Amino acid sequence: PQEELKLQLHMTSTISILYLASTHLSLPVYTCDYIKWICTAKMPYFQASEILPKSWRIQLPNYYVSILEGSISP
DNA sequence: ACTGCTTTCGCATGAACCTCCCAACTACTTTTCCTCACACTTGTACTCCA
Repeated sequence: PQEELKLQLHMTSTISILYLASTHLSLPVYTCDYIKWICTAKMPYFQASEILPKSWRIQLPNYYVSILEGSISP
């Protein structure tokens, strides 16, 4: 319900839904072949809030823009 | 009586204040997000004691 929805999205989600598309396609890429392509600054997991939108940034509140960049690693 | 004691007055034109706020960079909060390992049971393992 839109009344107090509290949607559960994190940067751990956008890798997890990117891992499941790899096993339905039956790919040899894994979470060792994801954490080696994100912590080596290859696909934009880290620092995503700050450089990606460039026009949609400013009206987003402070705790929401905190979650969308690559804050920690999982 | 007479002084001091006033009072108008001027060659013609050109022109020649102060407190509070918005500063600047510090620091110490806000605005709700995500991420989970913790309490008592219960079921299942391999002992038991009569």
